[PDB]
Amino acid sequence: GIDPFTNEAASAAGVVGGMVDSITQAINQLDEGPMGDPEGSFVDYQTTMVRTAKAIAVTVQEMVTKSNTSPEELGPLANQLTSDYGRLASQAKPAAVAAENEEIGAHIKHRVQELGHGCSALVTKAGALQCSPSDVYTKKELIECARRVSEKVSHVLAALQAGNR
Repeated sequence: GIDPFTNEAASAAGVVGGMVDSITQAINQLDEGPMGDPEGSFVDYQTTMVRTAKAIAVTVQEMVTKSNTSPEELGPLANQLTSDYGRLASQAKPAAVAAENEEIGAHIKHRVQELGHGCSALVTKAGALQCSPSDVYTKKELIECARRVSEKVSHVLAALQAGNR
């Protein structure tokens, strides 16, 4: 029928949990290798990935900011960082395989790994921060995590231009 979604209490955890495992999964899936069968040239996937990277960058830069004012806004942003990263982790495989050089594809995949470790840490910190928005240490760790993510975005972006345009 109309199909309503009664999201009462939580699916499993009210804070950021569960999808953090997805980020770790995204790390492992890339460690495996590229997907293959690119629909376009490396430049097409390049331009796609750099856009999504800038997209996660604005999220992480928002999270570092919002943690000071709005600790409950960290959850939806952690969700956004998680989702956009999930898309990047999907786009990274066709990008790596579209490269005419293993060192280039390996350069891309490893940078998304950089993001994976940071993204994972940021979202799990946001979860723990929402559990106790008052805890300065958890918030500080999140700020650290956010910085690490934003830093790695630059490394990801720079990895792309070294490939086939």
